[PDB]
Amino acid sequence: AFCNLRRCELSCRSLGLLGKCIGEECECVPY
Repeated sequence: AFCNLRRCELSCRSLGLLGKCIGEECECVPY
């Protein structure tokens, strides 16, 4: 299902990192 990138940036911000939509599922990434 089409992934929200804007939400995943601010959700991964809690960990300290950026969220990417990979295969339309979110991943907080080390970059």
